[PDB]
Amino acid sequence: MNASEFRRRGKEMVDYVANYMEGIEGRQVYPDVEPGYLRPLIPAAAPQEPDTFEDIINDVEKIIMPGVTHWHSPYFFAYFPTASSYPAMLADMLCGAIGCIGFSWAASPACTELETVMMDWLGKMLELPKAFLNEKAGEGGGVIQGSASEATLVALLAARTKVIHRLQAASPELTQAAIMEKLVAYSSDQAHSSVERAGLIGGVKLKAIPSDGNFAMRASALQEALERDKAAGLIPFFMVATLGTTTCCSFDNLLEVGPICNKEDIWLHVDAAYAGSAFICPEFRHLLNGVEFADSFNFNPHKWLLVNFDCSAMWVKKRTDLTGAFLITDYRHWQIPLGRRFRSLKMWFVFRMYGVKGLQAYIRKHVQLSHEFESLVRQDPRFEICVEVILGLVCFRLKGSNKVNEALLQRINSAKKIHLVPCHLRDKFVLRFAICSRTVESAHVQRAWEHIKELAADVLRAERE
Amino acid sequence: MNASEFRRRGKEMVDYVANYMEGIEGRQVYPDVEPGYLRPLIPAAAPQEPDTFEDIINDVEKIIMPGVTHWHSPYFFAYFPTASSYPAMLADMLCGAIGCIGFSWAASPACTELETVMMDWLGKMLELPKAFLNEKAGEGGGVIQGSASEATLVALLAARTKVIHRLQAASPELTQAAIMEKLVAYSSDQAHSSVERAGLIGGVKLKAIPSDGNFAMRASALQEALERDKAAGLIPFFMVATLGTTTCCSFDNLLEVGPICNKEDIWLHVDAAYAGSAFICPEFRHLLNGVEFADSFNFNPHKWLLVNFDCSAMWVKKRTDLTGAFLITDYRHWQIPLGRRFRSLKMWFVFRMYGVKGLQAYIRKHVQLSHEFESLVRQDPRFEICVEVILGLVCFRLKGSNKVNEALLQRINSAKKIHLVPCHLRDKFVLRFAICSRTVESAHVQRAWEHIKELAADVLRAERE
Ligand SMILES: *Cc1c(COP(=O)(O)O)cnc(C)c1O
Ligand SMILES: *Cc1c(COP(=O)(O)O)cnc(C)c1O
Repeated sequence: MNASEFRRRGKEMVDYVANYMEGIEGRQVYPDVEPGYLRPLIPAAAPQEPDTFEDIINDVEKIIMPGVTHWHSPYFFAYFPTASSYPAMLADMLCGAIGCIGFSWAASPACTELETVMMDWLGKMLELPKAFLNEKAGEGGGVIQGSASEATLVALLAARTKVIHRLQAASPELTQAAIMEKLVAYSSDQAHSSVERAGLIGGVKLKAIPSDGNFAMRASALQEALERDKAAGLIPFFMVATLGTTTCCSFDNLLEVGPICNKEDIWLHVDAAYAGSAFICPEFRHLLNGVEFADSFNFNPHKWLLVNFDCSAMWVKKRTDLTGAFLITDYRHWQIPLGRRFRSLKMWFVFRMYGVKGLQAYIRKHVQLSHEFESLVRQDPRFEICVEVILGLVCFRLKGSNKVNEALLQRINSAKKIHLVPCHLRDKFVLRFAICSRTVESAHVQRAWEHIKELAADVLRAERE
Repeated sequence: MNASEFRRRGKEMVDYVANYMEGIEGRQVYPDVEPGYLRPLIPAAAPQEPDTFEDIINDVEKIIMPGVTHWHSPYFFAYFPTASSYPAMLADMLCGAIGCIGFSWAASPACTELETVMMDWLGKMLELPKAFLNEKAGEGGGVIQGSASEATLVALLAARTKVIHRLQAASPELTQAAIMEKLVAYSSDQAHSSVERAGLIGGVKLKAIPSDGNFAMRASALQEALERDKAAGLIPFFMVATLGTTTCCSFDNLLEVGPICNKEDIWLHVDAAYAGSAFICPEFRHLLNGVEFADSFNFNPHKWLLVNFDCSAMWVKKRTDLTGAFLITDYRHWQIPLGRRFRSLKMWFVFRMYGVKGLQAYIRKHVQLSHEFESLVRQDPRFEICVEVILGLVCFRLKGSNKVNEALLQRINSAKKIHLVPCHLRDKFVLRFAICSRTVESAHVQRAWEHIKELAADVLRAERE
């Protein structure tokens, strides 16, 4: 394929993408296929001679789309939003066209320099402490990571290297392994599974801090764990505090946990993968208070800031600590892989084509829609809200047994009109309602609640009986 | 931005991308900017109100392009090729449009099922042993990784988990840490830096095996290292054998190293990140002989098989060993991150729009151009070829001191007409000539050699004098 043919097919793909987005409300949000549906529908071997673009696009509609879960359907209310905007799509096309692998400054200077400036743009939009920004010769700085899960692993590896060096400085005869079986990392009992995966990769123990009634990490529970583990010979070295937990969008108390981590010499990493995008709005910035005590901070523009995956933004106070784990000219020692693509183009395009006010309006509309769903639930005494509604998530359930709530969820996902997922809060089975699609409106939320209300009546009938 | 506006701007971006590719030979391949050039040229903060698409695209030409190293210029001869094809670009546009995060089967069934079938397509194109393919209920299988560096880390973590479990089964009182300071991994002295990074992340020792006269790992050097380290109390557990080393495109001997790794219970990972694409051609498949002894095999379609980054293909013999490190319905335990995008669409589009024969012709043209450059060097007795030319890489130098070769390289990269990078073979400073661009032709290679020949005369003058 040459560029002349790409001129034709590329514009045809633009129309196909726009057609799919304009009719996405006509798609069943969750598929009806079963595992293994795809292999019988395509050949067992690659074609020796080429297929036509018409044949391929037909297969996308006939064979791929039936097995697609439409994350950007307005009726997708599962997990958390993922980003989809046309400015990011346009930058992605340019990113693949330039096609550089910026493992070094020389590999493409703009690939590294634009990223550093965009991380300062974003840091200033969130009003981060100046110690996190790279501008003005500061020792801190920011990098794009592939994911928040990778960002958490990177912070743990930097913390592990730092504590090993400190411990061996105090005791030069101490081996890295003898240190290894004493290190312990901490996170909330509401922490994302990325923390457990990072502890396993890094080869250190991980313990969960019990959350309070609001599912937040507090000073008293942390001090109680430190007292026990330090007496047992464990060495606390790393902490993941979460702002906007995956379970119920709760918030660990940084003003309490921060000073404790500092005095204990515990590397404090803040996981705000979903909630972080809201901190560009002044009415939510107070939820970030205490980040000045953190050693690293991370959130996902590819969740709630319209920058298509992959784009996770991570800042650190000391870049030298980051480079220990394997003005800013190179990002090799900031990430797990060595290669990387021109991902900052997506941030640049999104920030410029929306503006700060356009992004703020997008956040506030989603939070407003969240409170609209919460208001509907609060009008039905058969239901209860389990956690305070702050951002684009509502955790609710039928009053009574978990069995009746497991049955309501099964009916919802069986009808395949809307899609949501549950969680477990202590021993309580809880349903989640997450505002996800960029194009979701009040009408979609209202229809979703009517569907939930109807199915709950059928479920409540079947259990009394 | 709505879909109607994307219809206009998306087609405008298609024309901009096609224009850039059609005029890429008019671009200076390596930039003249210095580190820090970008920040003074764009504002210090994001715009509050949106900018226009016209303003942004103008900034791409005025401000971004001067700091771009054009990897797809025909005169880019550095490192190794990276993939850029229009079928992959078209699939990338669709990938971002579907916009699913396939961390689970339910997150989008097609995102996982197409990947498994495409890895069987690719495995059959390389004529891998059936134990690596997923088709027909085999215990093996393949996954797309973000990079070969990440693929090497994943194999090391699986090997580490497996040997820890085996050692603790034989000695139940043995701690994971006591095992940790005895584990040792191996690689060639020509190994990519990804291996050293994986050893540091995994927390294990890494030793280099001395290469032979052809810079290949051999049985005798491996047996000598095993004899020394086993006597010292180290426990060999992981080996990275390289097919197509980054330094000189040498090949470790799998027929010798494979059986040794098997009998020593050493997990054998084969790193063929660049060379692997050539193994779809029958005349090169013999270079892969011995992969039947490997526990995991990896190569990069995003290097030499026209599938735009990111796309690294990894196969394993036992998926259960892979899932230990944190029919095929989930890929969470095959990779470092949890989230992932619909990357298999790029493989599907490239394989179908080119066909196996189209990809074979692309490989053979590059190798033919490599031998054309080698032939020119072999006509000049002032130069020498240091390693046998097999694929798209030629390692050459002026006969004499390293200083005269360091000077020739500095003149080449200072003239900014072509771009290449050097290596070190033992104590010898060596220049690399890599066939990279998809659109490179004989005329480009011939002009590059004339440039090198001219600058070598100037350099040889300045040193005798
Ligand atoms: C989504 C989420 C993650 C996962 O991040 P990815 O970028 O998908 O790896 C981690 N932590 C929290 C709190 C999240 O919401
Ligand atoms: C390029 C290369 C790598 C690097 O792989 P990435 O996908 O860039 O991480 C590793 N090993 C070899 C042999 C390579 O050629």
